[PDB]
Amino acid sequence: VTWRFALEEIEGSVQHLYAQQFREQVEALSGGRIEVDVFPYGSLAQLTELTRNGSVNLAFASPGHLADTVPETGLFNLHFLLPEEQEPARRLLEAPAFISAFEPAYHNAGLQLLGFVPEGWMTWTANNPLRTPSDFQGLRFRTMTSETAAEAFRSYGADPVQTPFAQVYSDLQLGNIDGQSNPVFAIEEMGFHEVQNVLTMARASRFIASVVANEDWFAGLPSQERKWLEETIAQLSEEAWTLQEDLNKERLETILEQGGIRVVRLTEDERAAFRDASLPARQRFIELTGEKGQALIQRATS
Ligand code: NA
Repeated sequence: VTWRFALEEIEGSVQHLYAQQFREQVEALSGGRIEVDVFPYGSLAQLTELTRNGSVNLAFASPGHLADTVPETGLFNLHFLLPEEQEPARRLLEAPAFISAFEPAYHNAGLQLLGFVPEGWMTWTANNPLRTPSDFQGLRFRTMTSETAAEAFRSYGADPVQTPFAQVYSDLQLGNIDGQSNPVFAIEEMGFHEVQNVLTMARASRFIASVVANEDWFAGLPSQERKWLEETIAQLSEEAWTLQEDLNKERLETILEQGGIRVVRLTEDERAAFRDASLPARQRFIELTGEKGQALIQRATS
């Protein structure tokens, strides 16, 4: 029996590593009664439709791919919101009360939410350091494709664009775009470090991907397999924090081998200044999600 697991990312990514672990674990628990076919990006239309349609059972879904159906995921693109420290942040994402707050929004899009997975700190690149909001003024800056994510950088005085990834390398190179944001492994993979001079680490937000399932397939499962599914996802939460820290560190060393790229970690004072200036994205987020958005912000604040 076969479970089909689609990824938004290619081989080598955090999603792929996670999925490999999910495969090995589920096959060993199930005694071969369940086999898992992993479909990385390229090997195949939209993953969220395939999951709703039942064409695949399981998929990763990031806030960008969900923003028009599940706007609450915008929470994950808000700067300085989720706890910085890894353990509180892990606790939150794992909290049944936090997951459950999202479940209805996902159901509303015909999806079963199973959990959240970290892909790493978002990292900024440009051809100058980004130490104060003032450094963003007038900059065309490429953001996640979420209204909330756009507003975050608009708050610093940037002009946010959502240029298609395949075009970003050459637009960066030509100066059509001044910088972008992504986790370090994605930057290395796309080669943006070749056409940028400064990597700024503000630790403002993390890449958080959703694991979702077909709504009826999930519900039409033996309480045993649903435990194999749910307990494994639960286990892999902790290992995911470790996989991404390591993959991102490796990719950062690879980036530095290229040369011509400077690394800047913002001081607490500099971060505090961006926090102050980030607040308006929270307002736009609330306008878009109402009372549910408010409570999510409340749960993640304390
Ligand atoms: Na450079």
